[PDB]
Amino acid sequence: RLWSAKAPNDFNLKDFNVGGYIQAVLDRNLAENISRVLYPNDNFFEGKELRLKQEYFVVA
Amino acid sequence: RKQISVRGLAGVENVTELKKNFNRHLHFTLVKDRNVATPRDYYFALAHTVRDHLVGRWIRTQQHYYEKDPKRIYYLSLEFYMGRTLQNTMVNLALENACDEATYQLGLDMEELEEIEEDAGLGNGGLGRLAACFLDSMATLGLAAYGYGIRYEFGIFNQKICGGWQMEEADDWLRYGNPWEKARPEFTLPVHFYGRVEHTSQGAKWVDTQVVLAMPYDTPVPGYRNNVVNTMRLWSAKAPNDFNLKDFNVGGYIQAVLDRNLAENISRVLYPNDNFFEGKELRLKQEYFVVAATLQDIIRRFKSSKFGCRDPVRTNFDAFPDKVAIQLNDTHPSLAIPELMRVLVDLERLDWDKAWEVTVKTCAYTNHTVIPEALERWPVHLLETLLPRHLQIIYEINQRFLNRVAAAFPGDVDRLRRMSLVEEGAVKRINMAHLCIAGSHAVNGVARIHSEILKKTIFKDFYELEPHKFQNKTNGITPRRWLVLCNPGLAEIIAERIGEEYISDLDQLRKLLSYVDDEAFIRDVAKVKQENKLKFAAYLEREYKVHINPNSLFDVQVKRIHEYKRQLLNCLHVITLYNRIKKEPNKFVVPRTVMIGGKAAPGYHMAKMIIKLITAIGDVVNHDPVVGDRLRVIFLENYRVSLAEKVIPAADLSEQISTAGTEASGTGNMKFMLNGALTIGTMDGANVEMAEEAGEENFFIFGMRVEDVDRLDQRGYNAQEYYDRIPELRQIIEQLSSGFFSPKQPDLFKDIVNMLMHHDRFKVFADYEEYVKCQERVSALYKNPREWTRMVIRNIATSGKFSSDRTIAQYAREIWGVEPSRQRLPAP
Amino acid sequence: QRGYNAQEYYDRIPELRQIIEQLSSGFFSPKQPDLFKDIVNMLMHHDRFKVFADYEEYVK
Ligand SMILES: *Cc1c(COP(=O)(O)O)cnc(C)c1O
Repeated sequence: RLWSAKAPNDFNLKDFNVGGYIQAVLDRNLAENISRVLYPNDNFFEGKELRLKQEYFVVA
Repeated sequence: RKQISVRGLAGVENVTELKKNFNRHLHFTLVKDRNVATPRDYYFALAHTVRDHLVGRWIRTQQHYYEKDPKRIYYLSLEFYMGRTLQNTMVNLALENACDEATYQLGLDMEELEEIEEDAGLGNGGLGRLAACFLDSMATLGLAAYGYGIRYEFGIFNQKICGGWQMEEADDWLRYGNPWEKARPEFTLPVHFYGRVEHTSQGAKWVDTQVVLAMPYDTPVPGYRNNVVNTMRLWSAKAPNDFNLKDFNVGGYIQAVLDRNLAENISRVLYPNDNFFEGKELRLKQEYFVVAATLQDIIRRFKSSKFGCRDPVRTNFDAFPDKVAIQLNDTHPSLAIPELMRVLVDLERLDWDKAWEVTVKTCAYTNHTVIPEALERWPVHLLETLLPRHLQIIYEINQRFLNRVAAAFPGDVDRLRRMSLVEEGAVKRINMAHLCIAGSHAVNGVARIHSEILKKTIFKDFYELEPHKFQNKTNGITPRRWLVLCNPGLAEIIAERIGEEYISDLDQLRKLLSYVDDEAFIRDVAKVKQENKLKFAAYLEREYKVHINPNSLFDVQVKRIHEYKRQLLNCLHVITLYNRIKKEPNKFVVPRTVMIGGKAAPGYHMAKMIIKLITAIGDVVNHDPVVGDRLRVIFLENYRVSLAEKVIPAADLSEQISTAGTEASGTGNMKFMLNGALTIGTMDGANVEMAEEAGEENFFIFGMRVEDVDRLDQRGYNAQEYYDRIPELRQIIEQLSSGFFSPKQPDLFKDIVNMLMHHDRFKVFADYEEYVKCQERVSALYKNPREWTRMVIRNIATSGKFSSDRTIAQYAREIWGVEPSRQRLPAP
Repeated sequence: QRGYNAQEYYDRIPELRQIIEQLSSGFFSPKQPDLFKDIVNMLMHHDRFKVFADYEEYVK
């Protein structure tokens, strides 16, 4: 059983944050890309906040 | 190789094999079991066990259209209001009773499972309902048609009422997969946005564009027991997914996130017309997208259904009008006309005047406005950035068209500034309506008084310069969805007298006229209307709640909540009946259940103040102890195709009250008629033809007619001058603004009292006496059940002019130039 | 309290008749005649601020 990330697609009115603003065009994207790219260890270029986001994703 | 064959699969139409084919899918397709399954599971499972039977014939039809290479008719539209597919697919293929018996011996309930399907989140109202009606007749008339449109991931919002106020939830009707579609990745296509026009010596080119991928999704559409099942190719945008380096551009900024969200939400949302908030780049972005991934799939088809062979002129488009017809439902495909011209002149290379007769012979436009401002108009600056080659084209079309125009009316110059494609002025714009007519051969309106008012005012100077174009095809309804599956009890007795024949050509229903006086027929029509009403009382408590009294006159108005459709008139007479019942209590009122339904439109403030006026009226009248069941006002929630399949069969009177001369036709109109209800209406839209088929004497017409709407305008309507005559109007207005209907916010409905009183763009108050007059005539005759039912019999035996099979045959024959057959065609 | 009907003055005053006239006819704009149709329909029909009512006593 494998997990793929999906962002809540509520973005044009949920929580009533929007209309006014989409910084959140990025929640759906650095989220959709927690599962796009593999990121293999003992290397990589800099202990990226994306990998800590993939591993606690797989776990939760 | 030849043993790879459809021939073999599926055995007998046996509950027997159907129970068995239902167990495979539950386990092998769903990978579910008995113990872990949901009703949603068993629906998906049944909906795959219909589907095997469904797709085998779609294989066979389309391959039968390869070999017999017919002309193809592409019904092109931004909105397919498709509704629900399990029962209509079971009844268009004969399965209902085998599936019914199957699931029943399998321990389950079908009417139950059927209810777990959710309306294909894919259209918004009129324009699209019609598409999905035209789509089913287009099948059933043997026609070679294709529906082409945008697959909307989340349709057009949901209506939830809270606080009395409308609230809009999102519909992610794609949330558990939609069984009916077969996602087609293999046939994706680039649509090119933005870019530059560089003129090579051999031609011009549209260089340096943004590309968006147009992936196809394919849904079958079966006809009524004839075996053609046609295609509905629907498109979803997908940005190119190379996002870290590709173009040797990034490692720097990612702005690039935005194509994968501004291409991505080209198919993520309906933007429904004659409104919206601002003629955004996104809607022009979407018109071109459904159009461009389609003229492309069109031509591609054209070159390959045995067509290197049906040449005989360098695969020429000489035989393209022969073998293709493109119908432009409203000015929403407006660009397939110049996208046709870019694709023939540049990419192939036909000369600019041989690529033209091909275009203008290959297209037709269906019009649906009557008040002109409403017509489409994109600012040219927009068109320049976004579709630059196309604005190159619409301009030379304009240069030629205005020169044909003077090749005909010399000296007139002032006509040229009216028949151009450009509206100079405030900010320069390209009036898509002219483009459509110019680029076409046939220009049909959708009702006789409508197709005439086009002809004579709106599109007048075109009428003059070319008569042959302008057609009509009044609007129509399909008897299979709107009689055989929504009202099988009314369906049943019409067949119990005159056999099923009618289903397939609705003029046989005129035979029903003769049983007007067979006393048994009459008790049967009302046995049925009592049956349908008492399922609705029931749904109206079980799944949402009130205390509907079965025996009341079911007053229903299901409209888009706009100001010109008048539910305010309708609210004023309920506040009026509420006052008589409260002034003198012991008097006989025929009790009514008034049910208004329809979605508002976000950002329409007035439309939202009305939905609240109605629910507020609802807490007073439905709670006040004097009034009993004598009245209830019910606001109907999240009105949509399956709800209407529920309400319309239980309606006794339906409120067609739009200001005379505002509507091209009305299709709900026809559903209520075929379904046993008196109509109460202004003379307008499609009322006129339904009055002339049924006879005025059976229709509850009233109010201002076009003539005297015009005339009130010349003297100038002053709502206070009617308010001044009529006491009860003052009684009810003064309750609105006294805060009678909103106890804790007094000045609340002030929004509506002022608008009514001084700024009424639509003459609510004018038609107030006459409206409550016809209504008393309605209440009066419902007191006489052999005669209400005797009227209903006249009104419904008269439905034939209103099946979409008629409308479509006149399309098929007079425009799409093909004769619509109705031959069974074979299958395994 | 009386409902300002604008077309009313329209009909006494021959001048005013004659100047709403010229505007929408297309007098004051022959390349775009229709143009001040807006203003016409504002004045003859939806005028909140009562232009035609203060005309004559102003002209005068
Ligand atoms: C048929 C139908 C329409 C048509 O409404 P009109 O009264 O013709 O404008 C729209 N919505 C639903 C749900 C329908 O069933």
